Amino acid sequence: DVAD
Amino acid sequence: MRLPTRSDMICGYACLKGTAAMRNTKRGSWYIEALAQVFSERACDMHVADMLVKVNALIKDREGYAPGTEFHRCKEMSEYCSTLCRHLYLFPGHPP
Amino acid sequence: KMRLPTRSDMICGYACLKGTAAMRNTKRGSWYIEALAQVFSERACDMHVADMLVKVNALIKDREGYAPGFHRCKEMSEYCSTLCRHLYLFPGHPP
Amino acid sequence: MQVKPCTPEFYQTHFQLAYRLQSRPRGLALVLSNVHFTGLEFRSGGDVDHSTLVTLFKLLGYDVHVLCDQTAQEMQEKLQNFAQLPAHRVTDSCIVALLSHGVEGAIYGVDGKLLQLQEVFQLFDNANCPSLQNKPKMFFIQACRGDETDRGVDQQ
Amino acid sequence: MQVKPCTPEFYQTHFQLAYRLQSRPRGLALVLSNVHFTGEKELEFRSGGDVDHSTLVTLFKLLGYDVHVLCDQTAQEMQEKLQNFAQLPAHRVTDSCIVALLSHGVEGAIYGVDGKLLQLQEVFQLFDNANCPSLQNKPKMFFIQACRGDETDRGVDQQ
Repeated sequence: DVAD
Repeated sequence: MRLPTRSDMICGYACLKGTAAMRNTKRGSWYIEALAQVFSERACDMHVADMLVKVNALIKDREGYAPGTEFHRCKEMSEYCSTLCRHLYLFPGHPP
Repeated sequence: KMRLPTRSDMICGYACLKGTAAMRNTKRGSWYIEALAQVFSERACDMHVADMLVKVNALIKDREGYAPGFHRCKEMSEYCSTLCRHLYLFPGHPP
Repeated sequence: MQVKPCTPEFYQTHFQLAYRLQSRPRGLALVLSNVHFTGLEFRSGGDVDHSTLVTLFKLLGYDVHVLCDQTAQEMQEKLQNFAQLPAHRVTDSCIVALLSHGVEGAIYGVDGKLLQLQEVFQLFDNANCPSLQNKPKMFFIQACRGDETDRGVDQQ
Repeated sequence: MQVKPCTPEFYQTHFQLAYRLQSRPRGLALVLSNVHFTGEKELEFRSGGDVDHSTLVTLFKLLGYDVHVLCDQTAQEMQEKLQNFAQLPAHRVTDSCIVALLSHGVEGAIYGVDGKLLQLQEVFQLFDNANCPSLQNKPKMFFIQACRGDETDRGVDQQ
């Protein structure tokens, strides 16, 4: 999971 | 006959003001994944605002998996804002 | 165990839209409060809160200013939700 | 004003897919009205709005708290006091109505100072208000979000 | 994927209280995805954006929309091409509209591939009752997959  | 400048819109946001929206590098974004899951299953019998509540429920329960990074066990909360003035049903596949 | 986001399970009704003015009758009060009271008192028995705010939106969209010399001006309400279930108020239950 | 009660049948067929909402009182409700300013005009009709909501929330089964003509600092402090009340653990929901002048994302105190709405919501969030975790929290905000009047457009 | 169909009985018991939504197509839909960014402001390649894009294109087609697609657009291109989309005469004979925007963003704005921002208020305005008469009183859906800041939410334990 990573940030937009 | 007169209208306000803006009405009859519903806008779904992946996250809240100030916060990050989360995306899995393999499965795509949490919000779009939830949105497609809910709309595909429930557009037949649920209006759009109510489906976005189901999306919210899925998002609230999700948790980040990214050990060793800033995002491990992180959370997200989606929201929607609405100027709709009645139920929005998509009536998929009707009339046959 | 399941953990929570920092903020969730809220619903917020706004009398007007971003960058706009909300309307108040100098006698009858705000259009938005009048509408909220009318819908919630009539429909809390069988309609959830987000759906009631949709009915409030329909009422507000159709009203116009009466003030010759603001005359015919308009307003639009909106609501934002992080609710994760239907919100029924179940008024007067059990009896 | 009268609130039509729900039927026992409606409850039985809807409670499983809804927030739990059967506590008596249903929740605490706060109605905060600012009507007199200086620093912004007198809010004529604000008295009617206030009484209407106090009546409404009482009929919906809420224990209503009222505040009138508070400064931005007082609003912050008293909202926080309200959010920290012990009654929230044993009630099923919460209502906060804020009625004043405002701008985008903020509401005026009677001193013409602003309280940011983000600060208000934060008081009731899962971190700061654990007693209301997983419980529905309603906010009704009667304030302008800019000065521009909507002229309206012709329907076609 | 599969979109389960509405029953005729369901339509009969709900059409009176809902927006009119029976046109073929149901509406036009626009899916705009930015994944590869090349401005002075470094923005990370959006791995998995490809999956989001194809999921929505499929979803909206299956829901009966005529799906328009845009990929990797600058801020200026996004405003121009959204305005062009809002202005299409085809909206006059449809019942609804869908716009999905997928990109990096900040509170109230989304990035183009050039690292410049388009304000979301300007986007909604293109479809409003003033600027888009063809969609007056018709339901307009927007889905915005973008960050609204860089605060990560560490979450809170259940009390």
